[PDB]
Amino acid sequence: SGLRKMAQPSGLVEPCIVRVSYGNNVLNGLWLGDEVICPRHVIASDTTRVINYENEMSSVRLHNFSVSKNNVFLGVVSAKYKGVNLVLKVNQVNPNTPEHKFKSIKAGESFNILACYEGCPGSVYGVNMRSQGTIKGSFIAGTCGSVGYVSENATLYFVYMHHLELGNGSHVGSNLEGEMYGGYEDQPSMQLEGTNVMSSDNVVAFLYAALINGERWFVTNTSMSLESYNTWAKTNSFTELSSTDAFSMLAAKTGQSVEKLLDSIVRLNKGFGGRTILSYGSLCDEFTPTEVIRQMYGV
Amino acid sequence: SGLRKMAQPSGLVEPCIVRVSYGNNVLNGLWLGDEVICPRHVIASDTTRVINYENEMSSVRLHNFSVSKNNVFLGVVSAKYKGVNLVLKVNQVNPNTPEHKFKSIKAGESFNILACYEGCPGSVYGVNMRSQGTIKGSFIAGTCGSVGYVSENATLYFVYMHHLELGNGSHVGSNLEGEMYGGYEDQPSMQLEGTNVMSSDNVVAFLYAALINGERWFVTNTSMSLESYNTWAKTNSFTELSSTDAFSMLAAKTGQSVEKLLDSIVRLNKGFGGRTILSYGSLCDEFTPTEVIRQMYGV
Ligand SMILES: *C(=O)[C@H](C[C@@H]1CCNC1=O)NC(=O)[C@H](CC(C)C)NC(=O)[C@@H](NC(=O)C(F)(F)F)C(C)(C)C
Ligand SMILES: *C(=O)[C@H](C[C@@H]1CCNC1=O)NC(=O)[C@H](CC(C)C)NC(=O)[C@@H](NC(=O)C(F)(F)F)C(C)(C)C
Repeated sequence: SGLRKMAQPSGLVEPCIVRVSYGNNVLNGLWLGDEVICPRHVIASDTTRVINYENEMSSVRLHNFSVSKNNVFLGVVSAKYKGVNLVLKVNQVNPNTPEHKFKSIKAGESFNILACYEGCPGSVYGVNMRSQGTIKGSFIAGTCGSVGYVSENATLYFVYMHHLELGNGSHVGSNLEGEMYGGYEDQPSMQLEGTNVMSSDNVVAFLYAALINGERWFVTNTSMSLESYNTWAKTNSFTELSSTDAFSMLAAKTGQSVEKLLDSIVRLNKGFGGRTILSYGSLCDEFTPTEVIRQMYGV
Repeated sequence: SGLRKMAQPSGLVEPCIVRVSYGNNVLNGLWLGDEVICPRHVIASDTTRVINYENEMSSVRLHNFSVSKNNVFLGVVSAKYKGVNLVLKVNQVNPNTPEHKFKSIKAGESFNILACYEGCPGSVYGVNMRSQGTIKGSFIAGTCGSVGYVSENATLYFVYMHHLELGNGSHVGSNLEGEMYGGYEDQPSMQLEGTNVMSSDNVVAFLYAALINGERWFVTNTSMSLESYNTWAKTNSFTELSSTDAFSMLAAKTGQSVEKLLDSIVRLNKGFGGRTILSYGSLCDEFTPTEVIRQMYGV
């Protein structure tokens, strides 16, 4: 038993992290083949004030970049913007480039962060994309360019590169094609997040994890129909649940139907009455149904 | 900003994990040089009944083992107990054996789990040793032999091998010398964990982390002396705090003294009253002061 937010192992991603610096700015990049992708604000003269990226590009000099893997430095032979990222061509192919694809993450999906500090992989942890295209991670100065990835089908996907933190602490990155999640700008300007919408699929998965782990105080002899729940969800910042089909095995193993847990969500969103669920004090939408199933029962 | 429980990257450990089965039992082994270390209950004919490990070793047949990794099958040439572990000499040396040491974890210390599912590294997450020698992880059938590790000053230490789960869900493992943390037996018997004693240092670090992250509802201008707290702590299953010196920097950056947080601990111990702190609904002792500092400020 137990429930912990997991990361998938990091071994294929670690050899791809490089240190990229320009001027007094230092962050991380992703070295694949003979290319390094990193956030374009590494070339900005002053990241604390509004940046004219056309002027920064006009004044850039390739010899002002420093790119390195474990204190061995690479020659930079080309630099281009691609959206909000720089794409650098370097003079050596990464001999540890894994087979990989690029994909974009959608709201409610889980992935892994390899958090890196100035070119060194430091730590690995799981996150879940919020409705507004943000994640709640843990990023400080020096960790831009930290990389999000997910492995599915034994296919490794790179899905995230870290750029900024909003005023409310939410974290904003791009995909590896240089499109910023959520449409945020890579600018030190006040940008508002917008109302967070909880993933109903993930909150049901969480309550099933709680049941499996022996927590059941929130279940009562009450059950809420799917359409009734979806009507409530529309005015309570929860997503609509398309069907209960993803939960069939969990319902069978716990003896609790999804509609029993839809009624729990409605009651618990009002408040827990001072109780906790697996040491959470409010509903958690960071675990997907497949995530829970894999963690509780194996692949 | 942000605080998540993190793991150190897993790339050096992943290539050492092998699948070990014997009869109906399947778990994980740690393959280093020409040795595979795994929990000895893999050769128990019935793990659900009291095991006579002397009889099991006397009846063992090496041809009954299956040890494998990807397309590699490893033949067992000899098998020996070392405390509660089996040490299997195998017919091939691990070509990806990393430089490494072994050490033991003490209560209050953090380390990393590579959760392995019948030979396959599946996830990586961080844990903290509890007072009674247990951890709160996520382990299911097929995950015994999952490996705990820590890296300090670029030195990789192997520190934990997973064996069993107590009736209250606490997880029990051994060091790599085969001594079971907490002294528990590798038997299906009534073993009670005993009262959990929270690490006061860690809870203080947790509250500092919150403050740094802009959460401050739980601090007043009331304080509690180190001596009065330690007296409360002896009666209320918290460790006694030796000094406030571990937190001099945290107090400086936050403007809140350890004594202000000691009073928070006593008030919060009954519960968060419907509020949360860094998305925990009750006090958390899983982060050390050093852990919090490096995550929130860098090395
Ligand atoms: C990587 O270079 C950092 C990562 C930041 C640092 C603190 N936590 C993070 O996630 N990125 C920045 O410093 C970034 C550079 C811009 C050119 C995009 N700026 C910010 O994240 C700032 N945020 C804002 O100005 C805000 F979004 F409007 F709030 C802060 C103030 C440095 C966080
Ligand atoms: C690895 O082979 C499993 C891991 C367990 C399975 C559920 N969660 C875990 O951490 N270990 C065992 O099956 C172990 C074998 C004994 C011979 C050591 N048995 C147990 O962990 C049992 N626990 C106990 O009997 C208890 F500690 F007394 F409570 C259970 C009931 C299978 C968990």
